[PDB]
Amino acid sequence: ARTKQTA
Amino acid sequence: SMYVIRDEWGNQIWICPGCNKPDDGSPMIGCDDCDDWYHWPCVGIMTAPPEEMQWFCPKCANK
Ligand SMILES: [Mg+2]
Ligand SMILES: [Zn+2]
Ligand SMILES: [Zn+2]
Repeated sequence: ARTKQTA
Repeated sequence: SMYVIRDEWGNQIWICPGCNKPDDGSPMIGCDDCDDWYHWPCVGIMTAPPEEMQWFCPKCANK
């Protein structure tokens, strides 16, 4: 998946 | 994608269709069909999905 602003 | 607004600099801020509230700096995930972006909790996500897994939003997951 395409994710942003993860820890 | 229609859930996008701009700031004074011309930057874009995405709006989560699940809660109808803006990106607030917390983790988000993007639909692999329509490219709307959602806060993780608003689509039931606690940890990152498998990074290769396709993800689709609830509208695109309809059949
Ligand atoms: Mg942001
Ligand atoms: Zn949300
Ligand atoms: Zn979608």
